[PDB]
Amino acid sequence: NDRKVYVGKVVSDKMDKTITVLVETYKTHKLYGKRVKYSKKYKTHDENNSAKLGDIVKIQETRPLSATKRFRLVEIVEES
Amino acid sequence: KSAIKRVKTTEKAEARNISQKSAMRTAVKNAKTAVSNNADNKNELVSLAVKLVDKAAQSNLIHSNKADRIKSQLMTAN
Amino acid sequence: AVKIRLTRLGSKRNPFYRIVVADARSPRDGRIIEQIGTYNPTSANAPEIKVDEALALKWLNDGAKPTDTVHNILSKEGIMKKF
Amino acid sequence: PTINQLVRKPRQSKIKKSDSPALNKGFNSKKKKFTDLNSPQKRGVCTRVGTMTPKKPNSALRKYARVRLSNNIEINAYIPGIGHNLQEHSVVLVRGGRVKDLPGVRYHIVRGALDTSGVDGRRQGRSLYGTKKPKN
RNA sequence: AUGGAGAGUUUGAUCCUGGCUCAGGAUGAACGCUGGCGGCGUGCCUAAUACAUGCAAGUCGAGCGAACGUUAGCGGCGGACGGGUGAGUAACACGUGGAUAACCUACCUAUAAGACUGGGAUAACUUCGGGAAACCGUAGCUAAUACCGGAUAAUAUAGUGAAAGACACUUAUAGAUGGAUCCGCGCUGCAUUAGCUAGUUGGUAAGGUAACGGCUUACCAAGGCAACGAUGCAUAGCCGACCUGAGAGGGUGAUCGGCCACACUGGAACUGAGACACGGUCCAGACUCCUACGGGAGGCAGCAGUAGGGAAUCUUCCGCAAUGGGCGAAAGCCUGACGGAGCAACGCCGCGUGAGUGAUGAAGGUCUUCGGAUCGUAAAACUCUGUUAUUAGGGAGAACAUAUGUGCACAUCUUGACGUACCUAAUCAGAAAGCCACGGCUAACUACGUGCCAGCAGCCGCGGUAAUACGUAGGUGGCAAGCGUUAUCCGGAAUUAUUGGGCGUAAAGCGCGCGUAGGCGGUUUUUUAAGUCUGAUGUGAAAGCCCACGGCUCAACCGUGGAGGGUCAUUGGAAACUGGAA
Ligand SMILES: [Mg+2]
Ligand SMILES: [Mg+2]
Ligand SMILES: [Mg+2]
Ligand SMILES: [Mg+2]
Ligand SMILES: [Mg+2]
Ligand SMILES: [Mg+2]
Ligand SMILES: [Mg+2]
Ligand SMILES: [Mg+2]
Ligand SMILES: [Mg+2]
Ligand SMILES: [Mg+2]
Repeated sequence: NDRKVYVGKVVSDKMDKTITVLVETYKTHKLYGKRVKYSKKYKTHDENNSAKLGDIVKIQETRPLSATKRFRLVEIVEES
Repeated sequence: KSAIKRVKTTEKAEARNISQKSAMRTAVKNAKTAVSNNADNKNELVSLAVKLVDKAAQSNLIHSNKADRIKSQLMTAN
Repeated sequence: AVKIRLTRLGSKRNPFYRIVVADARSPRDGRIIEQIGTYNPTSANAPEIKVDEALALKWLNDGAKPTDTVHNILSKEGIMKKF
Repeated sequence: PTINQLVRKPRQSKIKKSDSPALNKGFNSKKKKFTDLNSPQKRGVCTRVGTMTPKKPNSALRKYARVRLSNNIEINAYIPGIGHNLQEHSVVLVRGGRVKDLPGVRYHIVRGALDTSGVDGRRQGRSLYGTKKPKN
């Protein structure tokens, strides 16, 4: 039994751990069969790990501990 | 119409209970007061409150982790 | 709290029964934990005993109860004193 | 059209203009609101009778009424019959279906309906426009 | 492969786009005018409007306060589960799939164990007093598996429990059991709704909750959301399912199950493991009656009924025999949960109001030019039959223990509301009738009054004097205990076209540039593995549809094992094309 493992870029960051995580994904439309792409804006927290314009890093869901952030990982690979 | 017995059982029940719970909140009131008062109750008062949350804990009138938050809020202040 | 189902299935004017792990407060056709067989209560059946009780062996071996005077079908089985 | 402008503004079915538009709705007594019912028949009381003549390919002259239904949606309904009824302030039971060539009627009156049981001098119609005394 | 049809109508005629209307199935259906059967399923969908009236959860004293195996009141549980309706809710409420290094739980039954010492008090009881009663207090008691003090014991960083059979209660580890929160994806219409949000979005604390958290306050700050449709209004309880469809799709949500939300309307707590509680308390408000008017009462969205509004949906019914549901050791017990009869033709089917004969066969209807066909082998009047009617034995679901012999298990004695059913056996002719049409779509033709009148109408249309389209008559056609009509959905409709349409003149190309957001992309070599392809699992409950099987005199209807339960979940795996990078 494990956490989530989603990866993806960021938009920016502000003070106090506002590690928002943009995630892009594909889906079909339900009838016409076109491969439509769409995103989702997520949130997680850390110390000073990321910055604006490109901080693609995996996150992992945990107990909530916020009002919107429900991921506890900032494990970093690619950046600017 | 079985409730018309139950109208005055619970009245006697909490009518007894709120005094014991008020003495529970009063019995713990002087304890963390007393550790920051530099008083003579560095002993013999925290164990009184441990008797209060213990004797309250034996009844169902307070939940278990609540009493863990009194004990975890008092002996951990030592 | 866990019990054994004896519900009123089948065509009307012909009260049948299905045997399943039930609960004491959920109703007859209510939420079913797991199946425990059936029995032809039709009183016009020669071969009827339908309890493959290896999938019902966990019930009385983990805290069941007898059901509501179905005890003579509990008589034709024998699952007790094995422990 | 191509697919990208077809997953963007999708298909959108045709509207359904419905027959008997002056029906299906019950305006409430307490709450004083229109509703939706999809009801087969409704009551109503009558105001006029009259008869306008012209039906340009049909050319005879026939009568009509102005019933208004439960909670006052006034209407023009056509009376089937060689004879008629003799009642102002009726208790009709109206019926859908447009008698054509009269501009402004889409509704019938069922003969009988606890106000007038139709015409007495008709034998082999026997359910239309209110007859009786058959033992066929 | 067990899988799809069309017709009429624009003109003097023909093609072609385009509407319009039929032929099929449906139903929690009604209304007309005529009605006899049996086996089932189902009946305020408009007012979640108001309740005159009776009834829907009560049980128990071997623990202890009355008479001769009958009563209290303690208290022990139980009223948080059954049952009921859709008002609100476009939301993690539901449907699917996961997460608890965020968490809870007595009732049942594994263990590992205890009941030590007391003491004090109080209901009932009686007495007084006041109030048409209602509400109450005083006075003196006395209990009780009802309270409570100290004794020594895990689970906090050192800590508390026990009142019962004879010769039951409680303290921990557990299981199952029900919960609770969060997360990914899936959730109708309006752009003639484009700027929302201010504890609003983060941090540190302080608390508080079973549990983390902007859940609440103290500061610190700036955020967070959005053309991948935020906010706003309007409407709608969701789902496995049901109806339609060859399939793709489209339309529904009452039956019968899963899950919410709600109980005159609003709030907030109480006891309780568990409610912010349908048959509970407290507050404010609007209904509603009793009324010494002094204060005092209840909640039909539990069964039947009235008033209302309705197109319309009923017994002010009987019984626990069974099933489960509580309590009590155990009988017993309260149950409009449930089981049966009402009551309606409300669907679905299963039969039969007659039978072998019987010469044109008829008296009498119609056609008639009448010579003869027609109703019509119809009819008699012979010959034939019990289905309906007087009596009968009329006795399917119908079981399981508070015992004794053996060592909670076996055999052996204990329980029927509807009592019509199955039955057999004499044997009647008691109405299988009435609806609608008849010119073409689409099987069904002649006469009489009527003459653009009165009148039919799904559509084109029929009648201005001889209408097969009006109203009758006769005959014929389709029906079947009904027929037909109005109303809602799907197909026909490829008339919303992903399968499966078009834009010159028929409806349809922006007046034409430059352009961001988004959509699509030449040629080759490498690596990747998101889309792609594949297979090992966990899962999509059951009732229902699809075929097989047993049973109901076959049928309607029931039980058995399988498709088969979709986009998913985690790793194995292949790398031609689309991404992704050199
Ligand atoms: Mg023209
Ligand atoms: Mg009401
Ligand atoms: Mg209803
Ligand atoms: Mg009325
Ligand atoms: Mg016809
Ligand atoms: Mg006619
Ligand atoms: Mg076209
Ligand atoms: Mg250009
Ligand atoms: Mg570009
Ligand atoms: Mg397997």
